[PDB]
Amino acid sequence: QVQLQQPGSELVRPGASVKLSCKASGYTFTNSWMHWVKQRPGQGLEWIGNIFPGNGNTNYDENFKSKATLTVDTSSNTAYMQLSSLTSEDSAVYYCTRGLFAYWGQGTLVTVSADIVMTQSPSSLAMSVGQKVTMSCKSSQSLLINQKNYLAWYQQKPGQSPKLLVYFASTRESGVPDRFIGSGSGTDFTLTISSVQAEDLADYFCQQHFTAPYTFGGGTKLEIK
Amino acid sequence: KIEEGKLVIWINGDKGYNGLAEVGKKFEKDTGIKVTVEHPDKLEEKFPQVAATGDGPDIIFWAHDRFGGYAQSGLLAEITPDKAFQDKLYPFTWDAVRYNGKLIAYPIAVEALSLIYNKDLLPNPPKTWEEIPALDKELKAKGKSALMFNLQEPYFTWPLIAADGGYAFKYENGKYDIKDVGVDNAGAKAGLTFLVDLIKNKHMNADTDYSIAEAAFNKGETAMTINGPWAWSNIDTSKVNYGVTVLPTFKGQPSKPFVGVLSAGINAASPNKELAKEFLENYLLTDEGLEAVNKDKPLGAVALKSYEEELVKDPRIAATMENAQKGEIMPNIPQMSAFWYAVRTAVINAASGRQTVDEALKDAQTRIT
Ligand SMILES: OC[C@H]1O[C@H](O[C@H]2[C@H](O)[C@@H](O)[C@@H](O)O[C@@H]2CO)[C@H](O)[C@@H](O)[C@@H]1O
Ligand SMILES: [Cl-]
Repeated sequence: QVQLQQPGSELVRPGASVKLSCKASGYTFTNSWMHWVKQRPGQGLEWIGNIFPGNGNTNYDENFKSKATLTVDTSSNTAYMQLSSLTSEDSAVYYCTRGLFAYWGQGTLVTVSADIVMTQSPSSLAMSVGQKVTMSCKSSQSLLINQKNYLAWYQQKPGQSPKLLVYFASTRESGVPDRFIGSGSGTDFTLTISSVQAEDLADYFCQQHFTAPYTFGGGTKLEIK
Repeated sequence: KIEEGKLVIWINGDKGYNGLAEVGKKFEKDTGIKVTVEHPDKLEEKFPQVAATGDGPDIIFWAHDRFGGYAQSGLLAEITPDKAFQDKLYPFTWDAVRYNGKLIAYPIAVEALSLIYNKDLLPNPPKTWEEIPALDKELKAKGKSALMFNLQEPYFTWPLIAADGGYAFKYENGKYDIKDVGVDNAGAKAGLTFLVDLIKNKHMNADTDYSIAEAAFNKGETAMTINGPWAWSNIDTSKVNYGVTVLPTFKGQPSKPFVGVLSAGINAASPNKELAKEFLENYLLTDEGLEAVNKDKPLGAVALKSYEEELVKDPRIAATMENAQKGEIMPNIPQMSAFWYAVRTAVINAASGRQTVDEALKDAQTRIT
């Protein structure tokens, strides 16, 4: 029922600006934080910033202060990201994501033509169907408050947005097959696929939700024979 | 003073706060809003103090009775459910959370004591209080005892005290007449005298509290206890084949437990009133939200219709409802606190002998009036 409609693409040139739109339906738009995430080919995912639509409070990552500005239209249930002074390096897919990076829009590709460290391993892996797959994610600081590990796991099939598999380290998200099992605590976390299937070809990211910049891991590029 | 942008929830330590926190983690994942569920001791008493300086939690869970004194002090916000939301909850449960015509809380579950018995020790539970002395004498000749329940909280002894005609505030012409208190009439004396006599005759021990009784029943040392549905969870994990049934009669009359509706209030000084509504309405009062709490410690019969309709096929829920139906819904008037602290001292003093039954109940009646 929840949907985040983003335009497919924008074509822009250096020094110009573009305003990206995210249309939210199926939930109470005023009560959920909205994040924006950039994904550039050859770079992982980095958080840009977030807007709380209910009062307009914002927080910006350093690389997007003076580069991004976030706004809301209460009445249309639409979030906006303004990118200033465009350059070649701003070419990326741009995501809006709701809550603790729980639901992601499908992302807008813009083409400009004419503190916490998360170590994920292995960076790529090739397994056969039926085998057990183990992906680890190690955090430079504890992500525990106590109970409650601020850590999630995502699956990104090629050309699609990331899709939350497990949140708070061990809680499988609604709809996820039971073959996906998250475990761990503090700094060492694991995502286990008890018996992989072919559909499971995807890129698997961990992300900490403790504090900004809500940093993602480098991913595990998982392929199935 | 209350911090903006997060939900702090207080709920009592005998309810399923772990399951409630699982509802709060679904809420946090979805909204980014941090939810911390806590269970401080004496929370019914800490809330009016701290919330008066405007402090305390954003949401307080308790039985509806203490909530009128909260609203009278202006410590609870008026909740604002639309008509679509109210129709999913039983209309009588909204009544328990109305004060001066205003809804002041979200009703969660309807609670009544029942008689819980070990079918290994006692396959046929006694239908009367009067047969309980003999039953204890037989069981003690086997190293067991008949009955152990919490005597430090008047909630647990009230069903017996009211069976023969004790009452709190007489309900006449649609109000609770607060000069007419029935804690010191012949019914109240008879019921509390029976309880004192059981202790005097060595059938119960006056010091027994909630932990003591709960352990005795769950380790199979006593045949019977009196408790709410939140206690079923620990009996289930612990090997005892138990049943849940009507409370025994006294002098032919049904035991009359005070019925409590567990309710969620919103702090008047909270800046997160709109978020608390979102959590309570769209997360907690769900089939899934209530199940999450119910799996931790059972709620009893729940205020939400859709979920209650599969909870009523449970024999234990029927017994809860029959015991609730034979008792009285608690009033929420502010004088309820004075009433409870007066009856509490009366029951502890009479039980131990510190006071006679007659002046313990006479002192209870001056303090309420
Ligand atoms: O014993 C006095 C006490 O009775 C009620 O409290 C109950 C409560 O309703 C139950 O949910 C459970 O927690 O047991 C309590 C007693 O230990 C009243 O609601 C409360 O105000 C009153 O002080
Ligand atoms: Cl998919």
